[PDB]
Amino acid sequence: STGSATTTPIDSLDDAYITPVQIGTPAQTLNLDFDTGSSDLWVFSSETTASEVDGQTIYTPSKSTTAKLLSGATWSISYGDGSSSSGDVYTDTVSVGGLTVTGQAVESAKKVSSSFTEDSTIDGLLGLAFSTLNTVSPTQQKTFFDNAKASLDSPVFTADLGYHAPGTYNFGFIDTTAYTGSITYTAVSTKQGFWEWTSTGYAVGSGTFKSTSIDGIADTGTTLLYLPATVVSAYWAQVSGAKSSSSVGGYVFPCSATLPSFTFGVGSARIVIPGDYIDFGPISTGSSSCFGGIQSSAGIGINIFGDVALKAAFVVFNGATTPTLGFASK
Repeated sequence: STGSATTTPIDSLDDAYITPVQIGTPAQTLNLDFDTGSSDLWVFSSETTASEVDGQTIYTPSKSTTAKLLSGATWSISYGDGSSSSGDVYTDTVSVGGLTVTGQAVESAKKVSSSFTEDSTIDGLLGLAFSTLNTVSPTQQKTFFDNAKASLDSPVFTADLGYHAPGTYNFGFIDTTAYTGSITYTAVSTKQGFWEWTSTGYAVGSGTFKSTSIDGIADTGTTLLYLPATVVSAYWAQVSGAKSSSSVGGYVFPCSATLPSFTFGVGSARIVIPGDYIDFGPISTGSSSCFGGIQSSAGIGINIFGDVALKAAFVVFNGATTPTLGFASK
């Protein structure tokens, strides 16, 4: 089997991407944030504290003939940005882009933090990291991908995120029309439960490539590119007037600037992030200070190849017995 679904930016900045997902019988379609940095499929629901729902579409298990309470199971998750959610668990039929999994754990939120409430466009998350990170207790649950894997034509999914435009998540096949040149594959460590890999270096604009190992995670659920302070300082030093602002929470730059590109290495291959992808616009409405899309990972504890990086590539998440990651230009 295979699946193919379009993923759409939630706003004009590509802050996140939503993908329609069918849950239950008859189908209830919710728009979920596919997150390769976590491993829980959770939804706003009829059980979510009413004051914490503001415009989201909810899953109502009592209206699904295939929903079953997973008795005694609870979940609770905290994300890198400080947001969180928790609740109980149902199993139900879940379909993405025509690919159906029966018996998928659907984690129903009883509580969500303010950032979730305030984002009316995101109805929940669909985790695509390794199932070892799944938070369901006392019986850990599998991700949608892990449940689907055996049925897939090939044990892979691909992320093809757009810049200010829709893109695609495919399951079970590699669309050879969706990228240019060849795909370069690189080793993955699953030791921390992430799609963790080592970039071979970077360049700023038209500058020389610096060969240096940068361990990080491919994370579709993180907006920006978070890299070591040395690398980030080298990038922003090429933008007149750019500075790190403790008050704002990272590097800012004059909105009148033209940003240089940023290149990262994948083996001997190179992925180029155009400068425009690094512009996250005014820090507040009407400001002439703009927020940068490359930020320091210092104090996160891990480097994160988030959407800024991933949307410059066609990315293969190869879930074979020995997982790997592939990157192609597009």
